[PDB]
Amino acid sequence: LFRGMFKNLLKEVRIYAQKFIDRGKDFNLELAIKTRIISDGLKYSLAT
Amino acid sequence: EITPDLWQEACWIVISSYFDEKGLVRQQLDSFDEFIQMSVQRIVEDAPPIDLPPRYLLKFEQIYLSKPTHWEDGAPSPMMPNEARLRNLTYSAPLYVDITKTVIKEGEEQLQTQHQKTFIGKIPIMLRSTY
Amino acid sequence: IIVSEVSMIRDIREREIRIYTDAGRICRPLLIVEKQKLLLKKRHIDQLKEREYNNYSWQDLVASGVVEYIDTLEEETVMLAMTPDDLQEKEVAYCST
Amino acid sequence: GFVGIRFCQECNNMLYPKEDKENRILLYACRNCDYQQEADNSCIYVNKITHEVDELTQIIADVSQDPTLPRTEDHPCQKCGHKEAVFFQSHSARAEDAMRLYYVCTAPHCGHRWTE
Ligand SMILES: [Zn+2]
Ligand SMILES: [Zn+2]
Repeated sequence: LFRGMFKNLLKEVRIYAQKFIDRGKDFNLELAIKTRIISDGLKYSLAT
Repeated sequence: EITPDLWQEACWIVISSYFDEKGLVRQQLDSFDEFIQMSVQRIVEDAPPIDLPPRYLLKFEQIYLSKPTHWEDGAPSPMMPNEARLRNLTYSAPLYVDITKTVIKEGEEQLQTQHQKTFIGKIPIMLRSTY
Repeated sequence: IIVSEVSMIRDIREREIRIYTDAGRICRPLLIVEKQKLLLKKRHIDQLKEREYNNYSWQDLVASGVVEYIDTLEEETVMLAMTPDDLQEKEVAYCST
Repeated sequence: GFVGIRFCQECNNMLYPKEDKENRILLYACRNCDYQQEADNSCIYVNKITHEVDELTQIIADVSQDPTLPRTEDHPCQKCGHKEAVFFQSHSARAEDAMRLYYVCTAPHCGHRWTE
């Protein structure tokens, strides 16, 4: 599960940066990473 | 010297030593510790860099994992398993990874604006583990 | 050089030595028996019976070379024995190996 | 008798058979190369319906040094005349109907095998 969630996080940051650079501005990785992937994903898998 | 016919007793001392050194659930703890020791680092390292007009590398490495905490309107404090059990909390600890952001554009100018201990998420921790 | 979990399987009929180190290989510990006699001698039993007072533990036995973890895939190529004394003294030649 | 594959000399491939209509003889050609060679075995294909295979040709000397294989002394070797020896069944699938043993001598440098 960790591999898949990490890939999801990578895809999220990819699209985030893409959207930001399209305007020519620099993106902030702080907002690019979403915490609701790893923690939420693990909670869901172990609970359901 | 060999142990003839006085061996029923000597047979159970070795069993007692084994069950003392390694618990009943030792396999679970070992598996989880090995995960937290190597698997996470392996997964975060083997993932390829990311690139995207001017582009950038944005490479990851050097994870860190701290002890469980509640308020990582409250200050950080170590959450005990009974506390989490009694308050319906997720007994987990934060996970950090050191990230090196490098963007290169025309004019031969890039900067390794790395960020230390960028919080990623929370990983649940098994009771009576190495962490 | 080789941790205790690794397992070496010797395939006699077809010359193949297959060694496995990945995780999950369910295994268990057994005593070693060189010719017809165990390596677990009174010395080991004594040192172990005084455990919990000095420091002696299972790891000492594993290091000394008296016990050994065999995994199921290796268990198929070992002439196991049930109890030391009973199955080794001297009788009709069953396996004696 | 059997037939074993013979590969080409230049292209090193499977050589098919060919009946020389002119000289009325048997030749082996190459699909790709034009290599020819006069055959000598005068056979092409043989089928063994009974599949009479000698298990001794499959047994190997190394089986002797097996810790999970029975040992007897009542069947000493022939060449070396040693006493210890091992025995086992065909251990081969498709065993038609037989538990005839195959004794193998237990000693280095002998590797002798026989059946009784
Ligand atoms: Zn040819
Ligand atoms: Zn012989």
